[PDB]
Amino acid sequence: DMPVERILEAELAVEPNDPVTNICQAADKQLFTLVEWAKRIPHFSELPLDDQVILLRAGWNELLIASFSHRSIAVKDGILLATGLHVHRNSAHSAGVGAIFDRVLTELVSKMRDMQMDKTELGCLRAIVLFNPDSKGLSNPAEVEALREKVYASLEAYCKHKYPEQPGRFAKLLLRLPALRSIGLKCLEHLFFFKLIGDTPIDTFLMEMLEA
Amino acid sequence: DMPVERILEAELAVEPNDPVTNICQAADKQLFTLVEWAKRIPHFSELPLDDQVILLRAGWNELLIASFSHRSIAVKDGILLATGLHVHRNSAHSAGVGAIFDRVLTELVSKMRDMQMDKTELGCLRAIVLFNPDSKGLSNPAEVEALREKVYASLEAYCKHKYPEQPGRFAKLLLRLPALRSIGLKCLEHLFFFKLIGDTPIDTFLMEMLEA
Amino acid sequence: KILHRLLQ
Amino acid sequence: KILHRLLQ
Ligand SMILES: Cc1c(-c2ccccc2)cccc1-c1cc(/C=C/C(=O)O)ccc1O
Ligand SMILES: Cc1c(-c2ccccc2)cccc1-c1cc(/C=C/C(=O)O)ccc1O
Repeated sequence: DMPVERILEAELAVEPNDPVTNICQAADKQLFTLVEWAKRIPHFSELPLDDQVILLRAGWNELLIASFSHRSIAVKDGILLATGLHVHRNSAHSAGVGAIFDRVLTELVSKMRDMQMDKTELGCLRAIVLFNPDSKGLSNPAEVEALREKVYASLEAYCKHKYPEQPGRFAKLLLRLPALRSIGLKCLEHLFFFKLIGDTPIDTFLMEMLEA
Repeated sequence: DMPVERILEAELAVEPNDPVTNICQAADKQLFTLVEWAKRIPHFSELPLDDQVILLRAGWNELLIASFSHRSIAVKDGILLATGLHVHRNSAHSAGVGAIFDRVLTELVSKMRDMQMDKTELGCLRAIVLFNPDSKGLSNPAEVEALREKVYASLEAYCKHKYPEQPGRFAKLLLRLPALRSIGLKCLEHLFFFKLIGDTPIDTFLMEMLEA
Repeated sequence: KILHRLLQ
Repeated sequence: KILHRLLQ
């Protein structure tokens, strides 16, 4: 069983200068909260500890991007980082990440705001991303795949019951994952651009994710 | 309306040495067939000619990857290119694209074979990718978004009727798109590696897609 | 250009 | 390492 009630509790349980430095600080800060969020996802802690590491190292980036995007539904053409800094189109452009910034807004933030994606639907999507059967090295990808199927099974039932007149809402939610996949890959590149150049301090936790 | 019968007809209507050179030759060859496939997709030709160019330039890569992956369901741990060449794990590895080759098999080809994705479900996924509302420059992304919603609306009804005992099959199909997104991005990189080095001939049509 | 002509 | 210790 995969009750959406607890996935929502996981989302509820983990909520609260230079733009580049703030980005790195926020990512490192929210990596800790991500672990506490994952622990609260049903059946995640039951998996082998090595698979938990693989799933978190494989989805931490998309998981955090989905978090601040939904968190930025209220900001007017901008992004709200975990450090409390609001990065708008001007600061992002002057920071050299104007292109990927626009993508985050047009493909994620704005799309989330238009359909009024609630925190239950957000958690289910993040739970789906967490239960990634494509992660390399998983001792039992089938079990991870089974948990994923349980997740979007509870989500679809939630959407049909919560929004009975939006039959395509369930499909619309899942169809934001491809954008999250490509956006995450691009954001990860900039993180290496930031780290590689040494221009921006990289803290321990984020540093560990950026390494082998 | 978005009848799955014609989408299947579109799939049915467009079916038929050095690995690197064969890859480039196949991609260029299938770019022409892709245009004929798109023309046969319902309502695509009705869109403005400029939006058709944007959608094809934005999804041609994923569209072709989805084609040869499903075409390679019968090949044993290998990929069948449009030129008739079978690229296996050894030839791909010796070609420097062993990593992305494994991804194609474990994330797409093998996943397609296990669930027995039929050509109707393949066409709908490719039609969904074609109707990408996230494509930049679209004069009316809402119309493209409406066509996409019509597509997966017909697909879900097809899955519920064709596979009534696989309630999660519709979601399972859409959840292969994130992999197709990342795999396409990586394949596109290798294409630039191939073109940039000049080591591999790049034909006209493929050359046009690799440029502005 | 070729993409434009093929669609027409 | 830190990820391993935080999960425990
Ligand atoms: C969001 C972002 C950017 C970025 C910021 C503005 C505009 C365009 C891109 C760049 C690098 C990393 C990140 C990034 C930040 C976070 C932090 C999120 C948070 O504050 O909770 C997580 C993952 C990331 O890839
Ligand atoms: C498939 C592929 C590779 C590749 C081939 C073997 C193993 C790993 C990667 C590399 C570059 C381009 C492509 C590529 C080929 C095609 C051609 C497909 C066809 O023959 O129909 C289309 C898009 C592509 O990105």
